[PDB]
Amino acid sequence: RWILGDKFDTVFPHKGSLKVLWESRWKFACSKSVYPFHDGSIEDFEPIFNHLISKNINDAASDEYTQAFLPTASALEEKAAQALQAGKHEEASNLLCRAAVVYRISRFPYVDITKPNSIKRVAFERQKQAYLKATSLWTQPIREVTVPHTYRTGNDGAHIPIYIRTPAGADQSNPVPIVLIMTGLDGYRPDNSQRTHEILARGWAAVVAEIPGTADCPADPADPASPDRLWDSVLSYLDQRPELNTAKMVVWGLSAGGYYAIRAAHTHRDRLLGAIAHGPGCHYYLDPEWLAKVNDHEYPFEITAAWATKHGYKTVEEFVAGAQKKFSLVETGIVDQPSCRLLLLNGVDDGVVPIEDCLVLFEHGSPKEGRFYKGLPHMGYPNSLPVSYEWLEQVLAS
Repeated sequence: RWILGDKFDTVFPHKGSLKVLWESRWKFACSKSVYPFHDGSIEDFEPIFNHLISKNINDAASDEYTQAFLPTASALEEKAAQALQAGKHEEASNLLCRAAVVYRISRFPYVDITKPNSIKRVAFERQKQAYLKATSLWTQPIREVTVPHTYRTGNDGAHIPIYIRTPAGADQSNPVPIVLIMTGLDGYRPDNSQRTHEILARGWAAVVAEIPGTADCPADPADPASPDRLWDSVLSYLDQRPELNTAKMVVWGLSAGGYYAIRAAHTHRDRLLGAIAHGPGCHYYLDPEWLAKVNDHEYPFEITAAWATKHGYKTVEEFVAGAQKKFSLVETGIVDQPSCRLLLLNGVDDGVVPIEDCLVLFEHGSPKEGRFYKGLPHMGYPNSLPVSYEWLEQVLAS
């Protein structure tokens, strides 16, 4: 029934097995310092996973998982403090970034927005402190701004914390183009260092914002219109920043963020030059037949429980029963209007969100742009990264 084909029915070997996840995929991702271990070091993680494997800890959602990481993170923070005392700012920055990645993996896959005392929430708070300390030592530092949510209605929160990083020389005399990153289910505002490096290297500002039902996003997760109000507040803030050119602005949605990049490409088409949706869902990812097997594929742990919470559902049963008709950009008719240029990037063999969620968008509204990677799973990494920048260069060309 799916382009994924027979692999749809494959039970992936790492399912319910942190040992297999580590030994077959994550050890190598960590070794290579690529997602989700970007900015990280194997020396920090090998001892932690050896501990988790020896204790037969498999449930990432358990406190036994999260607490295994915390002493290592603390040790790196103290090493950074010692480095900083000796005036070794580069070493201190690198150590704090390493602590941030340890916190990041400790809170994989999802900070429960309904559990403010959860150890994963504690880990995320410590990650943000360590990350801001690390990036304060950068020549072009990442600054946090709490954007007042002027467009808030109903159950929306009051505050939108975003990261902003501006290139050397960014001035009101010649305002710079903006790339706004919309983060995902397991990646939040501190998880995008290399993207900010690449954006700044091309003379652009990087802005990072979390999506509804995640991290510190104030958007009502249960209101499908809540992201529209969120981007109204964020874009209106960026409009008033003298050194940022909102006339040359592209949105970049990562994984769960892809949905929001697609949506904003339609809802905010007159305020964006372009959108990139990286491994996006928009319709078929919420199909009950797809949700029936989504936990058996390449995502490191069970995803449906996290998805239920992120979509504002009190139970997984309600999510599976109701989500598609409520949130599908196809079912709700969001796709039946024009959009700014929209680049769709994914692996054809995505088992997290179906490649059909890219393909369906060519049958609605404006022409879409796409590159889909044969035989590759969710996000199509590493192949899908370089083309992102080639496209951004074309769209933001002077």
